[PDB]
Amino acid sequence: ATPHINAEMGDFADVVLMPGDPLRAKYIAETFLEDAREVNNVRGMLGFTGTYKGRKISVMGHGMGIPSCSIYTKELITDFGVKKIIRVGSCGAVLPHVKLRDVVIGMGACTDSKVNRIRFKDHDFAAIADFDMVRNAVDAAKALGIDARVGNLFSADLFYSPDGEMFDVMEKYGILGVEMEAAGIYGVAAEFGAKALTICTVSDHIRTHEQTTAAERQTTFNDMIKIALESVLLGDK
Amino acid sequence: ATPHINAEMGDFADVVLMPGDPLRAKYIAETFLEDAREVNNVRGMLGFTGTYKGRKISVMGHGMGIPSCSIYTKELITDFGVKKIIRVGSCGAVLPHVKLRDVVIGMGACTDSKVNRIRFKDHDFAAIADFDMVRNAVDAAKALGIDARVGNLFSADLFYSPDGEMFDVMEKYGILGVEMEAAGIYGVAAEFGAKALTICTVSDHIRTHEQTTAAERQTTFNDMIKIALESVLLGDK
Amino acid sequence: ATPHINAEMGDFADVVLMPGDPLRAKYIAETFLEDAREVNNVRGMLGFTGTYKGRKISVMGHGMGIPSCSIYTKELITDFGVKKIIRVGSCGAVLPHVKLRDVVIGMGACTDSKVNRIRFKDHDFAAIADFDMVRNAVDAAKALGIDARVGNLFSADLFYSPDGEMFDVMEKYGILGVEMEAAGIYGVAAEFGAKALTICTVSDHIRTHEQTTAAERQTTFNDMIKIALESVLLGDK
Amino acid sequence: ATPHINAEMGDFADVVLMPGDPLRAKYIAETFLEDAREVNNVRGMLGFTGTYKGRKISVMGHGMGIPSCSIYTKELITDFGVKKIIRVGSCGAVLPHVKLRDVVIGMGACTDSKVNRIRFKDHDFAAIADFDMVRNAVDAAKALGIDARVGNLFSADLFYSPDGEMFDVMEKYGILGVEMEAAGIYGVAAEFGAKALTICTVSDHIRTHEQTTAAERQTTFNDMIKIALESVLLGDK
Amino acid sequence: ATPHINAEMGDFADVVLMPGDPLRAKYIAETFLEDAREVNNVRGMLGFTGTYKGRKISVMGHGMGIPSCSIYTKELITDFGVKKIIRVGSCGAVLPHVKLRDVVIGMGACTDSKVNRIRFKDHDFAAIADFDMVRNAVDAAKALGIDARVGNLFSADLFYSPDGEMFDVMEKYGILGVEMEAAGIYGVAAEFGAKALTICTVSDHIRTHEQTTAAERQTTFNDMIKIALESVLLGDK
Amino acid sequence: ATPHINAEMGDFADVVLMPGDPLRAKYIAETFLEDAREVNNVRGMLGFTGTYKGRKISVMGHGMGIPSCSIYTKELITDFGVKKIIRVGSCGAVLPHVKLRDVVIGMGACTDSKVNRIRFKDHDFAAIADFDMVRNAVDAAKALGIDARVGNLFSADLFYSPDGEMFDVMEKYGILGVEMEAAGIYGVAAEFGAKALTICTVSDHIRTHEQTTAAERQTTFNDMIKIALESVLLGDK
Repeated sequence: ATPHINAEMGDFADVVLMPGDPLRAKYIAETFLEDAREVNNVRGMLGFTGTYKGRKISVMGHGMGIPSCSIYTKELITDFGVKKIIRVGSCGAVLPHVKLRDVVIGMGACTDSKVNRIRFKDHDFAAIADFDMVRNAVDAAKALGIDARVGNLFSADLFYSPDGEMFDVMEKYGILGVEMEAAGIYGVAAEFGAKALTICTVSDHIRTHEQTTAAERQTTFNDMIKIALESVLLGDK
Repeated sequence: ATPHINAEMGDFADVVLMPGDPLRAKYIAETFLEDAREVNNVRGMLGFTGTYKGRKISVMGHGMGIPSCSIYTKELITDFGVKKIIRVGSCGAVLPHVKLRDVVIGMGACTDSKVNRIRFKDHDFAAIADFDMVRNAVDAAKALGIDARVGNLFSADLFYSPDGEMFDVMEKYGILGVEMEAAGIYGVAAEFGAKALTICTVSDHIRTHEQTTAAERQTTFNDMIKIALESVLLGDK
Repeated sequence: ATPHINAEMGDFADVVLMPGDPLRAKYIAETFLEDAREVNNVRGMLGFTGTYKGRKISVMGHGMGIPSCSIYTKELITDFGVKKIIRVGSCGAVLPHVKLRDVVIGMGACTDSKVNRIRFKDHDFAAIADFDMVRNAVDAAKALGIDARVGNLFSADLFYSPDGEMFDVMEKYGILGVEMEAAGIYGVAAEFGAKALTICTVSDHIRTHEQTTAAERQTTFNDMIKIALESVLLGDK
Repeated sequence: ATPHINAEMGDFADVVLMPGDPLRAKYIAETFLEDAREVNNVRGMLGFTGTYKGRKISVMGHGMGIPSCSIYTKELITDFGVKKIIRVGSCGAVLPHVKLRDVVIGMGACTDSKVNRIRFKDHDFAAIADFDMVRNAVDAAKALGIDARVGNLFSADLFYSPDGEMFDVMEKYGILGVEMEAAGIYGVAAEFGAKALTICTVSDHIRTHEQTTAAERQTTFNDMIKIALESVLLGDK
Repeated sequence: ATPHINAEMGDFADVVLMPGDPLRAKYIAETFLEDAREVNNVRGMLGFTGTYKGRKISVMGHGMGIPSCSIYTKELITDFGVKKIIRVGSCGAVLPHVKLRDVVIGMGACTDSKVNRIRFKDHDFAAIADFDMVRNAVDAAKALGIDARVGNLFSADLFYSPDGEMFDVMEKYGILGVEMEAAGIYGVAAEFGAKALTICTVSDHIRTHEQTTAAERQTTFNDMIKIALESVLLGDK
Repeated sequence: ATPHINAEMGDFADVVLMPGDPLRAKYIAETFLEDAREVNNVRGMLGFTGTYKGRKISVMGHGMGIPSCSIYTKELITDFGVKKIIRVGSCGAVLPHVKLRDVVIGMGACTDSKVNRIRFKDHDFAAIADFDMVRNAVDAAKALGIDARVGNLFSADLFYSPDGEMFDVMEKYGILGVEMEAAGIYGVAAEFGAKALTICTVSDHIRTHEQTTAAERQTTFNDMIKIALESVLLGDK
């Protein structure tokens, strides 16, 4: 066991899907995985392990923010033999052409966190996903008839930022989605020699706003999970 | 409602106790509060409101890390009229004389987060608690026969820090406990004009280690909550 | 003797009150201390030792700015056995409700100095007073019928700032007074294992021109000194 | 003409390959392009335009370092209608398993330059390549039977670093090659709304002395150029 | 009058020599100036105006540290018509071949203060003296047969630095003397539109800790003053 | 030979003049030097050695930007016995009273590069020229009846800066010319133990954008070269 995961080596698959919302883990397990078994409950961060088309997959929420997801992803990698982490979540958009419910794949993640500067002697660490994982997700999306955008996310420490002007800067430099985890997950992946990818669906436009329905949201969430799961199978080849 | 709290103005008391572990909220409500009612369930962050010796109190977990607790504390203050937040949690000790199960009260909180530099034009914001809340907790502890230490916490972004030498620096400068939230809560309190306090019990010594029992841990957790609750009553005068 | 203090161990009390102006230290000794003798005059930085209600007390100027006061406080602590420093100064106010002549107690001090980043591995050190000293000062003020606000000071390196915009930021985050020393003294206290407190009277407002009389201002200054001295007597018990 | 390029719109193709050495751009044009004409010689920074398998292509040196290449890439993009830049260079390796002659594709580039912090409000901009360009290069390499590693470069400001310790850090975080330009070019591409990719061949190792033959090294260099050129043809489709 | 100087336009010469110690300003006035009158004593910061060889000259202490001297130099420049400031101070040496009592002229000044970053948008401002003044001092020293080195000073915020290793870096980069003011005075001169020079005498050795006689101190102190005063006369021609 | 210069000890004079443009080095060799021989052409970075009035002199381009010139100056110093580097460059003016074709001498150089912070433990290193060299250039200019201003340059990493407002700050602080090298050359001179000076001719105005004739360019270019060359002769005496 580790400080935040009451489990033993072997309880997790070598691939873990991670939503921020812990309630989604059980949903994913019941909706997409066969023969799922409970493998963690510490702090209510429920974790499950089962199979998707015969392939062992685990799912466990990561909580909000870089510090939270950094804890879970580190423990998974160092103590549970996890090789790949796929964060599946939502993001806010700043680009006019990026629309609600679009699927965005973070090949890179900008951040205003200090965690990577702490790792990288106060220089600029480019927080990046594993390239094959990115391409697997793009290909899996295309096979499902979904076109996904690939580029930079911005991983914010403050959901409520006092710096209103930063959204304009994000937009100028082509940021596709704003969330709060990717750069931290990518940093941990590099630190401990594993691979990661963050996929998000656009839940908000920080410009236009203009909302959606619960059924549309569930459909889109399901699409994202299908993409993530099918992408793993392509990665296995 | 707010993005992370499905409730309305009035559903929360003007004082909120916040553990990191969401499972503790329900425990606190059932163990210490009368007539408790459920007021939030979004993302499983259960929130309750009831009374302690007639005084309205709410309890809701804040999740791990500065970004997570910054979201909840902000929403509580700006949308739910919350005036005081008391984080109640655990910390790791670096000072030899600070012992397992000691109660520590963070009058200040150091941090390696960038969130306060972002707020404060890249200068040093001293992240501090409300003084009366600190003194109320000290006095409430003394009335319960518990001596509490008052000083600086260190609010870490990385539970698993690559900088081993930082613990020595923390120790040199008198840091009483290491946790992951106080500086962020204090920053939000200052940003939105409210008051906050972080109280922690020492769960680990990052030096000696040397563990405890489950019964001892529960007793100590109960002591901390009693301190927090009684401290509120002193604050009311 | 030390490089900036021509005195020997025993010449100072274990508590030293410190105004910025050495002429003001002579004022304090003459006005409040019995049997006061000058114990330093190097660089004109007058220091005195005498008694207050039978208690040995010293008072000595610290000069203007963090680097100046850091020299004197360090030397007192490491070479003259000084355990407590109480800065007694003036500050400017930025908050509408903070008025000329208010007494402000710096439980914390923000700063644009780099000195604490230098001490603390480029992270945020919360420069704090000693809690018991703060409480003693609050209680002494109450006994004298004086209101005292407890919160953050801002210790500035530049009395004449190019960044007028920083005053709006201090106001936003609730800074009670602007001065030039507290964060430096609190950093020295932490570094060398002593205790400190800064008390100021508001001598100026950013907006402004409320003004008072010389007699009233000098009365309030004296009240600050009485609070400081009486706080020592409470600590002793 | 621009301040550093004496040419007119149309003189360049919409894709430009860029080695650091202008003598190497002449080499590439002579070796791989048909009907190549020199289109720039300002400051000796030779640029050429010709065809590869009937496709219009340009090649031009970028000089050494982020500031030099930032000038040329900006001017090409804003004044010569250039849509894609492919840097073709050499890099040093720090990872044991990365060998002399390996082909490295910089999906991201780390850096100790301040240029992106200047662009991005002092936060972390993940300097990334264009994903489709990365995929085109990976696919072209595969068609040529060449292995290509995709990951982070480190773009250094100082070829002769005082900080020997930074190489251990790059190695720890998995950097595939050290060069001097990629992060700068990726920053320009993002700023001015174009697309870029850096491909390097490993010319040196930190440890070391594996060595090869001139013929083999030059063969691998040519393979990098073929990968670059063929990647364009794949993008066109 | 200004907030720290009780005097009026005309009371100061257009050139002011400034040691850190007000008592030294007094010594300089008594020893070198004719018809010297005291023009300030606010905060004990003695200032005098007299003549040297018929030339009107002032001398006034500036206290210790960048924040202190920044106050006095600013006020002199903006409110007393002062055109040139010549700091005449002491410094500690780090270079083995720099000896006690050596005269050093700071054409530039390094610093660990944040003040110039605050002025210069967090970039590197090279804090430099006025060239004509440097040259005047060099020539005067030559006419007096006094040796003088020209180069970089380092202006420290912490006389008692916790970073002993930085002295190795100063030594590496050829720093001639460590003092606490020059870089701030140079930044004020630039901000407020005047001219400045810092001359120091090596009063201690940071490595050897070695010693001097009372007689030696102020005959060399005298050499520094003579250089400063004669340099003004050259500048006048 | 070194990695960027194919030559041997003795091929270069102990003084090297360096423009950014290799073609200008060629022009200088042909115009000012007798018996000039080409000693390098690696990367097209032409270098020549000849005599000026019997004095052995070299001239070689250093390319654009701090990283480029840092490579060449280092190699010359460590492997070719070069004692003095004189940059002879162009710059853009920000001050209204600085005119096209004005000659500026950088006694200091500000910068937005991180290179000196990397050298100087993230403090402010004042990047300064050798004083004797500055004085030699001033005197030579006077003997030639050529006006020359002495002061700060600013060495930019981005010729195309996204921060237009910084030019207001440079203007405020009296920056004489904006170029891209001086601060890096000065940092190399200090690191590797040689001497350096940057002289520039104002080739454009950053505000007016105004214009010059071909004839005007290189007669003033010529004035700069004459100053540099004659300054060496003075230094030799």
